Amino acid sequence: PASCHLLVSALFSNQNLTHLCLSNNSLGTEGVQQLCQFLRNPECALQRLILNHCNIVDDAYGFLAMRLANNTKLTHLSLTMNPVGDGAMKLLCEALKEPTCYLQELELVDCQLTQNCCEDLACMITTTKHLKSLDLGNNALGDKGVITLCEGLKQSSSSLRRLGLGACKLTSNCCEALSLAISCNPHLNSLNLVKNDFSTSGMLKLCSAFQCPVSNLGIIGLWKQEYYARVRRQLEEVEFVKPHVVIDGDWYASDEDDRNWWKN
Amino acid sequence: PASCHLLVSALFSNQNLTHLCLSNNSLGTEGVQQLCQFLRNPECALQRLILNHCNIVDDAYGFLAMRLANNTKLTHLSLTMNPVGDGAMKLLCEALKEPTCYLQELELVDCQLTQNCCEDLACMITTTKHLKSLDLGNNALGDKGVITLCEGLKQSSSSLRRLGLGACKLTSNCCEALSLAISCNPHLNSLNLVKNDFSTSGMLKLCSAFQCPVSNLGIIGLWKQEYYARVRRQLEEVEFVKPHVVIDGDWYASDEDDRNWWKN
Amino acid sequence: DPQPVWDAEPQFCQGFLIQGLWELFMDSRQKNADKFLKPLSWGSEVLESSCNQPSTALWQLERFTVPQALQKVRVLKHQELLLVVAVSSFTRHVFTCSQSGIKVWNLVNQVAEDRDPESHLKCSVQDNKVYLRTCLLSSNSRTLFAGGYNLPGVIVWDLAAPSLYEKCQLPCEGLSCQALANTKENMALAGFTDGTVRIWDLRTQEIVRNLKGPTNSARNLVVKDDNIWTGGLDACLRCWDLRMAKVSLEHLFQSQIMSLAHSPTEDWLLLGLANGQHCLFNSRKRDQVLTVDTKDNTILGLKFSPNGKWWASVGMGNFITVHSMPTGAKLFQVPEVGPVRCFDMTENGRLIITGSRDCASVYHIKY
Repeated sequence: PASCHLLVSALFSNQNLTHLCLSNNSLGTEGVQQLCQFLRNPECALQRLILNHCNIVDDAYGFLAMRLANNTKLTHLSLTMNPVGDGAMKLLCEALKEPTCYLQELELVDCQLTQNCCEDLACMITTTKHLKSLDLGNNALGDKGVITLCEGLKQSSSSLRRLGLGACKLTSNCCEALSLAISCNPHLNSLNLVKNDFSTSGMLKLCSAFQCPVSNLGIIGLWKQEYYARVRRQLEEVEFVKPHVVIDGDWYASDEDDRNWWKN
Repeated sequence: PASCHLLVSALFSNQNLTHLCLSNNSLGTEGVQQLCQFLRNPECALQRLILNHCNIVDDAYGFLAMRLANNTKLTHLSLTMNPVGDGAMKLLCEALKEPTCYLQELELVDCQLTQNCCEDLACMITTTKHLKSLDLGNNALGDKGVITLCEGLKQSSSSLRRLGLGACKLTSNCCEALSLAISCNPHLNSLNLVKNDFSTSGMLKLCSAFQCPVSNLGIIGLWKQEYYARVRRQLEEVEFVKPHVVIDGDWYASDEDDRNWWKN
Repeated sequence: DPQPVWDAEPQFCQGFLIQGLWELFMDSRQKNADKFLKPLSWGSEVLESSCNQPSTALWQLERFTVPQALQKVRVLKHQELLLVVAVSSFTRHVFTCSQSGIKVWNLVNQVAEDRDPESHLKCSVQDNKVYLRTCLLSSNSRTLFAGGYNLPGVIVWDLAAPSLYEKCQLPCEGLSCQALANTKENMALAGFTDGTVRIWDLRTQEIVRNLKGPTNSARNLVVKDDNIWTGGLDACLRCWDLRMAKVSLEHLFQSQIMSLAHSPTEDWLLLGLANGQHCLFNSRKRDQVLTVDTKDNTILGLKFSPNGKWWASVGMGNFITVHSMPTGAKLFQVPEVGPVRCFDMTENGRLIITGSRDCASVYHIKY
């Protein structure tokens, strides 16, 4: 934290650094405050900022939300294995709801989440106009949470493209709402559903939703070995109907934009 | 808290209330969020808001801080005997440092505060151009924290008029720092120093500070029965040189503007 | 409504070319894109590329890896229902155990369907009626164990010698080998129907210790250098240390116990009950047992990962389920048509073998 504070203070005067990555290193509250102060300084020109597995305090979430309320030239942000409460989630989605947001991508995989904040998530999705990619991971949204999310999605005001759900403890009930939302979602492009229990009838419903001409879902991440013969035949029929649909287990392999510049 | 959400939701269409007061009522986090959401829209036209004993904790401070950062036509805010943190105070100072803020007076009487937040307060006082009255009560600023404040006070760039330090754990050692600040501070007009212990020698320095022609201070909150006979003669000498000065123990009796309308 | 569809599995390029050449000859004598699975390279690895991850791991935590999906590569054919399988990753020799006969196969050769084994071993030739139920392998791959119901003893085969031969009969005439066990020590362990456990030394072939309990309590047995665990129909749970030679803990359940498991890197004990409840217990603090997973179907087999992160279950309901240790939640699913009796795992963590019906199947793990 002292080293991080010194590094940020030194970087305060810099203006030619666009991409910055800091992961797995403990960061103090004062470090986050100094980083936000640097971001508020003009001529920063820092597009992508990546932070994972670095503990972030509740007050730092306030600073981040205040920056996000009036933010430019800051497109991609990542937060993973970070303790984020439901109230912090509400604060973040309220900050995103403001029209002066240019954040294209937001990643929140292992942040502990519950079903209560899902209504505010649906509201912010409906209101937001610039969010393109949204990802969720091991956080357990819950059946009611996914139902509310799909109710917000089916209205289809949002122009988001990529949605990611994995090990969210899904059931067969939300599949009807998901199919209904997809059936009127020409904008949606990519989708993932892995490590979630899906019954046979849910698979038929989802395949039928895929086959509808309105849906334009191209990238889909599922494991074909888990399902029965009829589901495999239906997916083959989907591939026959649309020549540009590909189903592969490794969903993260596909990159529409440079996301693993730091990983390489 | 359920009842409070109904009023602000109903008031969302109101264009009448300029003064609103609440006290000694349990208030939930969601009520503050909607209340902050209430002021988010235009045509709120609400000037003063008082919430003394309402329990405001954690993200609700962040909700207010985000709103206050880009806010206007909200001049008076009061919080008293409601718990705030030193970090939460740091968050508020950053919002107040923004040029887009017209909040005139701010009161935190029994809110818990320490020496660490004093340095951030000192930076805020110099840069702020719209804050006039700052009130600090039972919070223990300490000797070191106060000395930090006088450095910003000494620089005299601030235009604040009324400052209140009652039961702020002042001592004899810090008497030197205050005397220097009062020596060069033409803008300061009203001051409060009650329930604080000062050295007989230090008060001899403080009394000499009042007699300085540079000082333009008119209202002093002090109890003449507390101090030494020689000091009393010096105190009487202050009134002799400057006939316009008033020394009275009851500091809250004087009202430049309406502050006890709810108490009336 | 499973409606399952079956297709040739490997679709190997060599097989495709051979099939193509075969058709041309038939066409000549008659007058009178494509997807192929990667072969098992040398019988050791598949040589695939790993899958991407959302974020990088910690510098200290590189070794921890978890699987995603299972893919089958080969099918092993035996006309009779198989009961147990063995991996022997060091020698690339898979052993298949059935009620009547045992066969040995090698994974070097590439073929879709394997019908000809490298070695065929039957215990029914020696005696009039031989029913086999249990089998076991040693880590050093120097011994092979096979127990039977009416077979008077247990036969040991050694793979170090150039030829396979029987070491010792080690008779148990009145006792049927319901349970067979072995340890790092040379010492042999076995359980039988009548609640009796008799113990022999391989070097000298003598009975050294006998244990007695209520009937049906020897259905399960867990071996450790300082821990012997025993339970059955009674559901009493007993942990024994040979050193001070006394039962350490007694535990009671509402139903019978069938499946037990242990973790190498740090002790955890897994319990499988008749009503389908998975109970986890730690053998260090020794305080309390807890259950986190429930399955409607009865669970018959269980196994743990060498890394110490995931465990896969095989049960009556024709399902394969794999979980994780932090929460017990399942992470991927692969069902099969037949009731899966057995299960297996590899020390390297690259292959996996499971068998339900008369024939056996070999799967490949992806990381």
